[PDB]
Amino acid sequence: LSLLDKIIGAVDQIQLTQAQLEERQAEMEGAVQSIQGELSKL
Amino acid sequence: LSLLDKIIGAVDQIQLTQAQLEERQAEMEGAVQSIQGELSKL
Amino acid sequence: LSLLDKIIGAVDQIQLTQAQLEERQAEMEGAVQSIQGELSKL
Amino acid sequence: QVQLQESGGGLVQAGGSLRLSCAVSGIRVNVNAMYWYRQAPGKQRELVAIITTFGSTNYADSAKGRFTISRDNTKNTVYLQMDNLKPEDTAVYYCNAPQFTDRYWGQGTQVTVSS
Amino acid sequence: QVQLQESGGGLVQAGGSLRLSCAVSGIRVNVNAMYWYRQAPGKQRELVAIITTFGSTNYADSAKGRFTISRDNTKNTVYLQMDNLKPEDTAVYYCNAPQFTDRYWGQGTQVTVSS
Amino acid sequence: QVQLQESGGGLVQAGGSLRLSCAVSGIRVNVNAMYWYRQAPGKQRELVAIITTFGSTNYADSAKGRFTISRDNTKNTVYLQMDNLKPEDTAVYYCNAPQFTDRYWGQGTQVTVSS
Repeated sequence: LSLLDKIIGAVDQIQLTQAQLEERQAEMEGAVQSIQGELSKL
Repeated sequence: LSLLDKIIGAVDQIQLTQAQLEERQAEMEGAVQSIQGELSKL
Repeated sequence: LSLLDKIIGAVDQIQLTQAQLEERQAEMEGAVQSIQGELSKL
Repeated sequence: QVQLQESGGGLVQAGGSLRLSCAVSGIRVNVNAMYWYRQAPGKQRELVAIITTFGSTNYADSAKGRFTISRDNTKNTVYLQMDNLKPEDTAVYYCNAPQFTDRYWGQGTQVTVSS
Repeated sequence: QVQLQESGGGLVQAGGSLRLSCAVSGIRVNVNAMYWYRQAPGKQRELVAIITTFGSTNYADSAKGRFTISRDNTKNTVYLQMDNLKPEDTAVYYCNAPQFTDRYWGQGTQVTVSS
Repeated sequence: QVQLQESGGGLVQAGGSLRLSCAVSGIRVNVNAMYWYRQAPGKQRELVAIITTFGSTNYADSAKGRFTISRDNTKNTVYLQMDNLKPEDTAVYYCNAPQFTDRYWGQGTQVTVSS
């Protein structure tokens, strides 16, 4: 197991995690926008 | 195009994305704090 | 200071930052869920 | 600039298959992780599938084993194979790289699935 | 699949020490950053400690210098040494890799600290 | 520890230019991505500019082509050139690395732009 194999697997872990963190952010942005609409409606 | 060029470009993509995800988090933290203030005010 | 030392230190910075961004997300998810409960309660 | 040219959408029957393509210019798909997204009318953009620089893949739960993301490095093109399509998959589908989602979106490709 | 087998918890007196272990299969701990989490009853999962691929560490503020994360590459095992334990540390402790926290959790190891 | 020593701020007329400096110790700027932030009175900290390990740059929309981040590897120093300054740019400016923004901030450098 080379340094390059370790670097590659770290990069892969990071990219997978970034996609999951973005999806979580989008879910929460929808929830917050729904709350803002509830508190802002006439 | 070497393995190192690929690794470098992946790292660059990741760092740019991390800065954008942080900015999105700060915007949303301000929005949530504004909602909390609206629901917490006397 | 080699290209590999730079790559390693970038990866390390990125992984530390990802753990911090996740913790911030969890704190905010708790705050948003508390707001949702306040606005949803009977 | 980065160019994103999505194609391969259309009108398909439920249970049918599509293969979407995104022809990319200005970045190498064998260097960058690439994402497919979809957006149904009036709904938020949903991440659908990702392929990493070194070829690992992940899918949204809505894909549930039906979708396969791949790429051709020579054509610098990203593909999304979609099997057993359902009416709920009707949306405009977009390909992007994560560092540009704040910056530019292509026209997308319309996918309409009818029963 | 990835297997996560946590052990080393138990009942400990305040001021005591524990060393938790997570035996990992399906990924290499010397390739992947690895995290320890804890979850107290009815509370949200809290990140406790992280060790990166190249061995840098970070801790939650609640650890405040008491915890040390480490690994054995040959045993493919991640450890969390916990000194000067407090009743507030009572929780189930879990080890994971960040790319799988949306996907799978092991059974955890119960840590109970009594005065 | 990491040391961050910001300088180069001051009082400048609208349409004027500044070049901020941050002298860094304890990490290498040619190894770490480095960020410039600003904070106006009573407002949230805003990310202004980033430079990656391998020299790619990005700017907040408020920069809109006016700002240029750069570094000197020998001096281990990060720079922010700011042209066509506006009163709305009045703030304290801070340099940091992303892994330390939860941990430490320098004193910053005050930038005041008057018409």
